[PDB]
Amino acid sequence: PKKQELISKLKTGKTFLRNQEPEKAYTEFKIALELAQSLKDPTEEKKAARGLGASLQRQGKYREAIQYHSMVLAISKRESEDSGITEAYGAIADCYTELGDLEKAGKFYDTYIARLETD
Amino acid sequence: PKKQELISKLKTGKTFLRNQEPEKAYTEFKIALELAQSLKDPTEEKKAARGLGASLQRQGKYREAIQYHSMVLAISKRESEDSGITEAYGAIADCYTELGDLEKAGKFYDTYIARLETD
Amino acid sequence: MLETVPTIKKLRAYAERIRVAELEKCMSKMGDDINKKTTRAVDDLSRGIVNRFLHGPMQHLRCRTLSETLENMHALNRMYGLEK
Amino acid sequence: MLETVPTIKKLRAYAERIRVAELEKCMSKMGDDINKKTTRAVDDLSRGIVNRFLHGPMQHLRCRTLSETLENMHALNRMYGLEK
Repeated sequence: PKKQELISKLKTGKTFLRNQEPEKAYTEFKIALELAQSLKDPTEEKKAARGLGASLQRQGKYREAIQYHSMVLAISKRESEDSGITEAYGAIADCYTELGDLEKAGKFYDTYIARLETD
Repeated sequence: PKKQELISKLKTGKTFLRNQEPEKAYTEFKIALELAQSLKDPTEEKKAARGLGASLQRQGKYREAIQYHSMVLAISKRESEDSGITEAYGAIADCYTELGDLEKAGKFYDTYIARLETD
Repeated sequence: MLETVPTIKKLRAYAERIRVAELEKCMSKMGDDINKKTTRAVDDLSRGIVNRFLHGPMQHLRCRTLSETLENMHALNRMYGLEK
Repeated sequence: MLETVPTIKKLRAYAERIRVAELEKCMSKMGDDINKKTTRAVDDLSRGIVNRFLHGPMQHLRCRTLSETLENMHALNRMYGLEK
């Protein structure tokens, strides 16, 4: 359908990220994000959001990376679906740690530790 | 063929072991050991040997358990096939630890640590 | 306390390097047997094992005398070579 | 030294409880997709992750001042609750 393109854009972005190309990957995940939103598929929207977050951290843009990892939390709350939540919490904490806000990073780590045994 | 029965005896023994029945499991793995030997299948012979070792440890018969875990090493040497080797080394060390021979257990642990990264 | 926060980050990354490396080898060895539910299952396995392993240490890196927390940090540093 | 040997045994068993528990959940979630090579692959994954995780700590539990080795042991005891 175009769901086809969504799958492709996610896989392609994941590939560019694995090959030291976060900028190219950012472009792919960005399209996938638009596709998933236009297709109203929250599950894939969270995956697209994470890809953007990862691409941005890789580039050192931690503040912008937080904005996209936070979407995973936001989408999850709007949908009552908690996949990616644990990873999102941890990634955000990683970002704040890279930003020097160890206080806020600790708070997010704490939330993430509390989920480490649940599934 | 009867290879069919070998597969069954291994699965059955693994089931009895998971359900707090090491004696019943010992019986199954023992048949599987005979089957694998009569069928000349070293790969399954190592699996059967481990099952017996595990059943014996579960019963607290650590000295006898060592005899069967050692087979995994022996079969592997005769065949130049190293599957189960790492686990066998560790299980034997676990057994010596339960027997009080911490010196010999340490030697087997050392051999097993050295393989922990290789595959 | 704040001093153990980077160790948490570093330990996460150490764990993830291993998880990804092994997950990739696993997928390669499955060929055409990879479908959605199967792929998802193996992914959940990889992070299920890692997370349950990391829980103890990382819970113990926060909030208990501060002195033991620092020693937990030091031990992790030695054991996993976190501070190259 | 001999004093850390039981900790090694206990840590192995702790690791294995997790590995088995998660491997079993994974297999249950694959249905009819389990065949020899696929089953073997996922098994290798489970122990590949566990083993690479256990290497650092367990290498550091043997053979370096004896004092740090004991602290590595103590930290593990606290973090994983090995001495109930």
